Amino acid sequence: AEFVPPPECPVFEPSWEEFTDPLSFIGRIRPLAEKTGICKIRPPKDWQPPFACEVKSFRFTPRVQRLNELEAMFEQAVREYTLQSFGEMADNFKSDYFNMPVHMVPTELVEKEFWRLVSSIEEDVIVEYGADISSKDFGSGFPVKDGRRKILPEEEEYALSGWNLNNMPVLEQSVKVPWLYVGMCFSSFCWHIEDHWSYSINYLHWGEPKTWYGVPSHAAEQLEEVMRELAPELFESQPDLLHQLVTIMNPNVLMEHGVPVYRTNQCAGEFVVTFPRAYHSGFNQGYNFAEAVNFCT
Ligand SMILES: Nc1cccc([C@@H](OCCN2CCCCC2)c2cc3nccc(C(=O)O)c3s2)c1
Ligand SMILES: [Mn+2]
Repeated sequence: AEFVPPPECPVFEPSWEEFTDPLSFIGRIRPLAEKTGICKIRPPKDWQPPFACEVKSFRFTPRVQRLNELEAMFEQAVREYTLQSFGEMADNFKSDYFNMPVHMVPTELVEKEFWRLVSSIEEDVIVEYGADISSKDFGSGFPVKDGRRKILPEEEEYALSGWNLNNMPVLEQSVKVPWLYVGMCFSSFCWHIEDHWSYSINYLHWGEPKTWYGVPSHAAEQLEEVMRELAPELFESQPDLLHQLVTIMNPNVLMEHGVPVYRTNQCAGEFVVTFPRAYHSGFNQGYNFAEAVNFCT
């Protein structure tokens, strides 16, 4: 039985007036978006930040991901890439896998095949993900008035924009920098919520889409119950922070157990916001570059 795509999460296309600052905007859309857990925000057409990473020196060692590791119950993350060599590897993998040019593969087919492979015992597909790359190391994808890189006049607006993830409020009231993600086809992240039940905001700088699944916070405990019922007994009793490292689950399984799930394809230039305690997971459609930070209101 092929994967059944969840219903689409809300997409907002704010006018220039509505696009003034993310905190007020998110506060206004909250009555709807908090009921879907995730939402997508498309900035105004002419809002186009230039990519500000130091591409020359950008070197990283991605983590190895075996899609079917859970159903199955010795390759190591030793390959260093540049942005360019990782992209060459990623495009070659996808075009060879589907036997067509990377841009011609329908998003629905990568989605269907991802979930098939995750549960397949007969085919072992292994991919790589440049995840947990700190923006402190090679710079943010957004221009920043840091002095490490030069900002042109046309760039300054973006260095100062409230939608530059480096300008999000990250301190919590009591008595953090953006992270970068270099994706390839089928690279993925399991179901999780954020430390402190924080919001997260996610920007796809460039590349092929990032496919998301989200669960509203009112269903958080229902998801956690389904996860405990169906998780391997050896992982059933693990603390949430550790269990979240292996909480891979087909969205249709959650949907069959009454958990509301919403999906979206995040395209280049679009934001995805996750709300407090909104479980989310996803996978990349192909070579892409994302930036994400947690924030509190
Ligand atoms: N199962 C899994 C596999 C690979 C990475 C991750 C996790 O990364 C952890 C790296 N680092 C650790 C410290 C906290 C911040 C992240 C992510 C959370 C997340 N949430 C939203 C979107 C994305 C995205 O990949 O686009 C990601 S990836 C989870
Ligand atoms: Mn997250």
